[PDB]
Amino acid sequence: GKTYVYDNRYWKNLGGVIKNAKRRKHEEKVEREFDSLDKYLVAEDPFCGPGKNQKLTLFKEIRNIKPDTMKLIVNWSGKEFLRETWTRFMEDSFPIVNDQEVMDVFLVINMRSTKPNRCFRFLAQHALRYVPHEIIRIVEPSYVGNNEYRISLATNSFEHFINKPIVYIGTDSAEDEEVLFEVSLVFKIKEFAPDAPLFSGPAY
Amino acid sequence: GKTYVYDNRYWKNLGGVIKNAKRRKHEEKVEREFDSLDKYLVAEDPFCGPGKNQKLTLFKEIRNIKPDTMKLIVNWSGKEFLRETWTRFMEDSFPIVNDQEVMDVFLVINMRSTKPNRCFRFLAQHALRYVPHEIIRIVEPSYVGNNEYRISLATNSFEHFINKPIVYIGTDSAEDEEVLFEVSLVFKIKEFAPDAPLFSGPAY
Amino acid sequence: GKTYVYDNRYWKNLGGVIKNAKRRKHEEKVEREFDSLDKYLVAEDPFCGPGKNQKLTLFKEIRNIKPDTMKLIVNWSGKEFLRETWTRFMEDSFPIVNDQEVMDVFLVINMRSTKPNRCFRFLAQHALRYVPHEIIRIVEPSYVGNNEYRISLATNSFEHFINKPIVYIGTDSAEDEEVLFEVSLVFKIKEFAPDAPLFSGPAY
Amino acid sequence: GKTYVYDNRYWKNLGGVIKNAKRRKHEEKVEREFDSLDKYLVAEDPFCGPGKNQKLTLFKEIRNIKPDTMKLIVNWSGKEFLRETWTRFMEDSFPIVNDQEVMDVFLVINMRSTKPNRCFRFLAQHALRYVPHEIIRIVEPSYVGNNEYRISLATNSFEHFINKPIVYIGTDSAEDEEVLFEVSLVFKIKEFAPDAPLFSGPAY
Amino acid sequence: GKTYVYDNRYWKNLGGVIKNAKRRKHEEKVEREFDSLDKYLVAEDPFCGPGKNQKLTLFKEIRNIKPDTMKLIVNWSGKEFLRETWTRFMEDSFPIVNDQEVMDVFLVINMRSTKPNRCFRFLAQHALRYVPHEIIRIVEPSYVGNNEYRISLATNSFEHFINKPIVYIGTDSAEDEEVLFEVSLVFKIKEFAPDAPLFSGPAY
Amino acid sequence: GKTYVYDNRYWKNLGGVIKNAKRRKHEEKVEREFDSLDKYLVAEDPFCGPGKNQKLTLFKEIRNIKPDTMKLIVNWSGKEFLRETWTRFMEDSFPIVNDQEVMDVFLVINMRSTKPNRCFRFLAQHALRYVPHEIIRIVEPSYVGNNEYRISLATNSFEHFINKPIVYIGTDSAEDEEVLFEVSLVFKIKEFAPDAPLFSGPAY
Amino acid sequence: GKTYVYDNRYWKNLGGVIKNAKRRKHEEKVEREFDSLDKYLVAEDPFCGPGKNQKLTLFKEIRNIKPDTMKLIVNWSGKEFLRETWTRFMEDSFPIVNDQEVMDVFLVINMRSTKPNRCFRFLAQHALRYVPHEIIRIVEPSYVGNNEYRISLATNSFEHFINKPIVYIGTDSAEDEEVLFEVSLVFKIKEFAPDAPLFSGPAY
Amino acid sequence: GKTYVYDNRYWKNLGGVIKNAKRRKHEEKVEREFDSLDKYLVAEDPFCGPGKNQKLTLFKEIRNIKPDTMKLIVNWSGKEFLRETWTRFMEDSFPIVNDQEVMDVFLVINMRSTKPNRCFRFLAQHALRYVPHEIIRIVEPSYVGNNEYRISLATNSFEHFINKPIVYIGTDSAEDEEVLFEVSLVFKIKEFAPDAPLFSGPAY
Amino acid sequence: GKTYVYDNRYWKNLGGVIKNAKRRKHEEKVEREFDSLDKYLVAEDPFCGPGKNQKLTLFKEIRNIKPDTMKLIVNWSGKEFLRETWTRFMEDSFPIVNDQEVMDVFLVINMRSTKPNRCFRFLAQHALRYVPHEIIRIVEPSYVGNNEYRISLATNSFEHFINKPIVYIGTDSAEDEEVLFEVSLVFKIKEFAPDAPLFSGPAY
Amino acid sequence: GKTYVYDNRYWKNLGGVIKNAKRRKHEEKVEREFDSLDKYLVAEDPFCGPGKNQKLTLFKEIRNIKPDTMKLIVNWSGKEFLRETWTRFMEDSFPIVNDQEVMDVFLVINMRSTKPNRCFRFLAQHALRYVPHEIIRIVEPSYVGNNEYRISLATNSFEHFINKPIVYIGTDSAEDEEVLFEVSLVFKIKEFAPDAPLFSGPAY
Repeated sequence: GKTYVYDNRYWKNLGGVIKNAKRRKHEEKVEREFDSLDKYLVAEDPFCGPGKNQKLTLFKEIRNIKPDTMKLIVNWSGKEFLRETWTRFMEDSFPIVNDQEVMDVFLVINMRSTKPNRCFRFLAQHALRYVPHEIIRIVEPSYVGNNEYRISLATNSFEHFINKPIVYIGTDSAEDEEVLFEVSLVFKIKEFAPDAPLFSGPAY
Repeated sequence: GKTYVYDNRYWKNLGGVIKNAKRRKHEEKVEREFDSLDKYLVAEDPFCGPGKNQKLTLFKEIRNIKPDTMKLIVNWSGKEFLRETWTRFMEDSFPIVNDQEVMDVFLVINMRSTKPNRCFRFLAQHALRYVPHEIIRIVEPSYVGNNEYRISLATNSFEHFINKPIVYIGTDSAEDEEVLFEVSLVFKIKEFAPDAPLFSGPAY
Repeated sequence: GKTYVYDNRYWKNLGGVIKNAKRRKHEEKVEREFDSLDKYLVAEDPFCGPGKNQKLTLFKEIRNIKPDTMKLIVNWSGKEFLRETWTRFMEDSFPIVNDQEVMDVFLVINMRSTKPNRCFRFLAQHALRYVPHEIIRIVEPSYVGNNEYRISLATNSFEHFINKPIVYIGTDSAEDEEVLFEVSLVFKIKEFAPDAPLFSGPAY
Repeated sequence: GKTYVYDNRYWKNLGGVIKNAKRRKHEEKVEREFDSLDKYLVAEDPFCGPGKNQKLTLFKEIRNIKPDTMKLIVNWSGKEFLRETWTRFMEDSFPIVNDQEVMDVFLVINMRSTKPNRCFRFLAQHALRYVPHEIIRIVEPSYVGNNEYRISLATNSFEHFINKPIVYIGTDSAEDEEVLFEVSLVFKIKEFAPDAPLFSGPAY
Repeated sequence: GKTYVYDNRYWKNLGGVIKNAKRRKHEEKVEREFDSLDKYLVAEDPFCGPGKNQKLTLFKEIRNIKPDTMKLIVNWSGKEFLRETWTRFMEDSFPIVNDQEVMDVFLVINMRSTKPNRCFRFLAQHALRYVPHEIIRIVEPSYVGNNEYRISLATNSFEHFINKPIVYIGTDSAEDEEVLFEVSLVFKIKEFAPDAPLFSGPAY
Repeated sequence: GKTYVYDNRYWKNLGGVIKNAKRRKHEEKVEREFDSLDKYLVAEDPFCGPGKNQKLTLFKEIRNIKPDTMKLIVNWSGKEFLRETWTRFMEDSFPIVNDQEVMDVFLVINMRSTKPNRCFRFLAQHALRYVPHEIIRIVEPSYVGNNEYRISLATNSFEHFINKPIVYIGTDSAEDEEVLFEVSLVFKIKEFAPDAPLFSGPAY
Repeated sequence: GKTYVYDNRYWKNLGGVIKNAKRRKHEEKVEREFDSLDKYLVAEDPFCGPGKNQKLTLFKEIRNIKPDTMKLIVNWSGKEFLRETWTRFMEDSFPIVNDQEVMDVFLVINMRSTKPNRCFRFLAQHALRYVPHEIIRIVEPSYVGNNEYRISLATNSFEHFINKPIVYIGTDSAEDEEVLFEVSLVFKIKEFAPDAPLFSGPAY
Repeated sequence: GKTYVYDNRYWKNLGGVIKNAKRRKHEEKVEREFDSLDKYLVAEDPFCGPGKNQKLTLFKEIRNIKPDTMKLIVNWSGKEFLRETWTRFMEDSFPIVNDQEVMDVFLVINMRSTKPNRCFRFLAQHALRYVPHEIIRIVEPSYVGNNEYRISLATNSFEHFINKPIVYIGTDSAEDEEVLFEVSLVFKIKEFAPDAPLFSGPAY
Repeated sequence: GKTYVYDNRYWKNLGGVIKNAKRRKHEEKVEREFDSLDKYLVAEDPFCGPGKNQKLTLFKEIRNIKPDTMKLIVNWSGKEFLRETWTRFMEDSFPIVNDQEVMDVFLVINMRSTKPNRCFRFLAQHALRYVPHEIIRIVEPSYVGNNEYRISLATNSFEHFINKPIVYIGTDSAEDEEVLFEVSLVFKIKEFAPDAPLFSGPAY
Repeated sequence: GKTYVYDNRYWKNLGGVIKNAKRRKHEEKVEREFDSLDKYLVAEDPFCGPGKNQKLTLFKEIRNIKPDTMKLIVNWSGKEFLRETWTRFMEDSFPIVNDQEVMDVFLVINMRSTKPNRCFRFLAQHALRYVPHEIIRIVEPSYVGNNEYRISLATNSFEHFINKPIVYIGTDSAEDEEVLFEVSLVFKIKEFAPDAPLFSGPAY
């Protein structure tokens, strides 16, 4: 909306005028509700939150899950979990260019039905520890939101790094369900890249 | 609302979070209405609008007004209107310090009942011209908004300036009403004061 | 609602009581919106506004208008416009009884389709000036609100008065439209009739 | 909102214009509801109603009230009730200056817990009559609105005046409650004071 | 909603948090309406109000009522009304155990159609007085709310008690209606039962 | 929605039927509000209104504006304003093909910050007149709607045409602001182009 | 709302301007609902639908109907139904002027209580066929909407035409009801009247 | 929304949490309304309903229709209607590959004005029968929804098939209207195509 | 809602049809709000969340709490806290059948007034550590939601297990309050029970 | 609202009566939504939460921040961070009177523009660890809520205490911004002050 002048008389667009007056009528009762809600905090979703996301997809797996049960998705020994974590991270990352901090590593389980027209929810339980059972019964599980369960797990060579998370998935289905799993390690990276360019040798 | 950090996890106040989400739900349908209203303009009230207000109060007057009639409020000759305008303006204004433009001069009629507990509206009619009638009948008058009728009227000595507005007021009352009038000239002044200070002599 | 008295106890009608309490709940947020809207002004429609209306109907005319064009409605010379204005005004007005002021003269064009079941809008353009074109093309016209275009045009004998407005009308139609026009001069009269009676001769 | 005049064109404030139009849209369906409610009456609260209030505070009293019971608050004989009424009224009132009518006398019981953080309601029962019981059981009592029970009770010397209300209070509490009582006589006075001044002797 | 503690961080249930914030947004405009309504009073329904209800059913009666008329329901002489009142009250009440006050006696008329699928309202009129007419015409009657008309009527032997209310009922029906009546005396009793037990003789 | 016929029975689409019935429920209370609003008028925005727009961009300019001050944007003498107006208009327009009327000429000032992330409003004042001050103090300015101030300013050779508007701009900022200005003359042209084609010579 | 012109400035009525802007805000979400409802059809009421209505009233009848039963309303043999249909139709219709088609014939039963102040609904059942029972019990009847049951029944002399519908009505009443019946044949006529006048002999 | 795990604590997205809680507040009162509406049925639009649509466009036609009249659109004899139906169907359909059922044949009349800017509705009447009148008067017609009237009409060679619908269209216009018609036969086909492929000869 | 077929015409229940159309009108603006809220997370209540609840009730205790103070609820030494935790857990749990993980142990304080009709809130403070004070003053306490404060505390014999939490509770009351406490250890158990049955010896 | 008694009839204020009835109409659907929201928890803001706040302001600092970059705010070595923490805490705190627990220490960064009329948001990133870069590029930062970033950092002499947090701040601005920083350590103190007075020596 603009300002017009016609012989020392000032003129404004009608829309802008009605908008400004309605903005005074609309603008503190909601602010009182928000001010009381401000005494409390919510955590930011890590994948939408600060730091880079780095999804290292480890494998795919298929399991046929019986009703009221859960099947073991991953059974690595501590050394194998560390070998896979180090190897996949370093192979993907190299060269590690800047000073960086690994904020967290999430063991992410993506799950989907191998068959269409199926209506059920996913149930999960993990343990951060020993040979676990392949099949367990469902007891007060975690109800998976959508198709993803995200577990926070909190060098030169793998040997120098050396010098285990387990997950069960079931469904609330009354029939056997064939489920396709995709297991990944999602690293949260805080990169400290200087405001300095890359020069071809020699510099200057 | 602030940002908290607890072991690489980010936290925001609940109120601010709900406010931002509701701000997305609330924010274009009203903008469509305003965009069509923007094809038209409204004039700014001059007394609330640009330029200074300078109210030169001329006189007070009392008239007893009969139903269906209007009484003449001011009967100056052209020369007397000019004498009063020049004299009151210059006496009040002097010294006229800066380059200025008289944007307009309003002949303002403020009116009120001399008696309380009276419920009626004011009716007005003016002419920019001859000896007018003292009392006229009411014919398609202007209905005064509140108690004020504001008429836009569009040197060294008064003689150098030389080298008339009339107003009628009535009421919609069914009984005689005694009305107190206050007549003023409200000048709209556009002042062009330089960004320069006032120094005592000699300057610098 | 009335007031009853039963043995020093006072009684009021239930409706009036609920109305007064709801009047306190209903009565300032809207006033804030109106107070901001009060910084701006709107003009009063002249025909609904102060002063008398005097519609001097001049003529009727029929034109067949082609799509994307406008036809000239009136082609009087300056002298003919003045002859018609003076003659129609004085013939209708005489005797002019009181002191009066011609506030304005509107050249009013009333237009209608000569055929029913037609759905289109009227388009107009005027000039206050030379022989104009009979037919022009439509270029950024004025969209007529309803069926009327109202143009503000801002003595003893016609000779003593001596001692031109042109109008084009088109439609937004995709077919030829036959339009009936009624052209009038609407005078806005500010009458100053004294509060004095008419007496048969001799007075008193 | 005012009325401006610019070259025979009339102008009004936008807010006032929108307010008047919305006042036509808002203003009879509610009036139909109120008109039916007007077939019935409500009594005016006497303390908020006509006539003066004159609160003669008689005494304070503390009682420990057991659950499901009520304790007697006042046990005056008829003569003592009359002695206290006459004495307190005349001592406070003298000189009785004008012609006046005692519209009513209310025996008012104000009650409060002597302890904070107590949540219960007060229960009451009176009799207008004999030695009453000190403690009664609660049977269909009056539930006291807030902390006050107000009972309408409908000369030269006390002897010339000669020539009883009882009250029980309990609570809906499940524990013993210690209650502080304040008992008063609230007179409703209709004063007939002439429109005549007070002069020092001699008058005129 | 509870309070959780996790490593010096405090946690509250989300529902309780949203409820408390909305309680601040919801909580004084309605209180302004209620505060004005508080200048007036309403009477408590006596049967729902303080004191015991004691319904002494006297008789049943059937009358065939013609349109625009009312039939006399009860025609006792003053002595018979008193005999029936005393006898029914004392027979039902004995033994009268405690000090009690008869707050009021209501003559209650319960009425119903002896036939189903009838749609009409009941009309009533009483007199507190002589042999009344059996059949009267309807003139500005009381419109009975539902099926009940409740009239407030404001010892050792009946002889010692010695040492009349009449009622008409009609309908707004355009046909004859057969109506079954049930007439009762509803006593409102204020019982003053001491907080003292009943002991078998001898006490203590 | 269509019309079906099945054995002399007529059928219509359910949506159209519900739409027509809801159109009767929705369609006069709002019309009462609009009818009262129709006693007043609004001006059409000239750039969105009738007649062609012809923006002759004159120059760009940069000024660093101090808080509480305004800088002079244009300082042409009367002859230079006329030279620039005539030259830019004729150079752009030639050949002027049809009979046309210059409805108005707007001196348009477009303004923007040369720096991003600045939050302030523009303030303006003009004069239609002498050497004005370069820098003035802000006194009751016009608050610019958005980034544009539009001033209505109300032949063979420039010599034959012969035979000034000034503008100040400031900001409501508390710091110095560097502002880029674009100054243009926006002509409003009423073109009277005949419904006649352009033919190559010779015609017919 | 009209269009005013004041010195090349265009003006429109405020009401029309606000109405057009609100028409943009109000006008597709409801259209989505109607578009889905348009996948389905509703039949037009035949009496409100195409073709003429011709109500041939046959007779009146009174029946006293017992609760939970229905009484036979019409007991014509096939020949009597045809005699009455042909005779009433031809007597009323003659002369049959144009080519016409009998779209349908409805056997219409209008029913009302002979007594006022009765509240019940009508129940119906028909058969298109033998001597039916006079009185049947009610078994899953048709609940009559209001007071009408409308049954679609799908020449020179009656003999040339030659060369039966039965109806039961009951009520949901718990008492005997006396019902007045009006039985009619409502013909739906599709008239094919040419666009040709009626001339007195001889034509032309 | 997903599920996060941080040191045996479970976490869900705030949006999903608020959505699930609001889904409990929103979800039976509307179901009660729908349950009562479920006692009734609506027919599916046949062109949007089951079975294939096969539009065999027969011809175009133009008629000038006088006010209050209808013109005959199609005048085929029974044999010509059958010849055109058989020929157009078989020519378009051949080869008829599968077992199929002709569910219905609709005689569809599409109508439009040959001129723009016309505002009127279409009126229709058909007969399933003789030489009809070319022009009839309008008597209780069918009001066409939009521009389409759809009439349900309920072998080796045409001779083997052997071994009539008429339609009138008018308008509600007060002037003559020139209307363009498009007449088609829309077949509703229920195709029974086996789940078997098409093989080139020889199969297998 | 079902599907009916009547002579190749398809029919659906009216309720289902209106429900489906309203489902299109109701179903994305709320989803935008939820999508922004999904950038944040909320923790699941542990007692309503995954894993079993095991409430080991330790003791009951009564304390009389003075205003503005808190009393120590539990004063075990580190060894006594461990003895009680181990003993109560193992006595209740044995036999521990499956592989299980103690997700957390909550020290739960349930508190209630020993007296009814008391209105106050509970205040709490704990320390995870030394002989604490029996009575402390209230300084920025935790306001207990309802009546429960839940503190997360984060083998063969007790000796093998070997080879302290303190809590204060106060009230916001202005009087001394006698409070009954119930102290428990609520274990969160993640049970890994195989999908294997229990067999009587010998198995198979 | 109170309780009045007039001749055994009970009376209550109209407002209180309407309020109680509306309280029954208003009071469980919202409780269902809150009950589902109660399955989840929110953390209390620590500065608004339990325990004392103790803001030890360390220093002020000014940085000119380039777009898309962040500047290092604090570069203390581990020993300097500990020296400053210990010294500022002990100097302010002494004498430490009661048994107290340091619940947490927040490194708080308050930031503001040194210039007014700037519109941008603050971006932050920290590390809890080595010489960091002075200037880094912005990569998935934390968006600061308002002007504060609050980092939880989770004796006799400083030597006895002995026997590092880094922060970067940038803006989302497209220009260089000069930012004033205020860095503080906010301690959360849980004070255990006994309910015991301070006596002058000797006590008692």
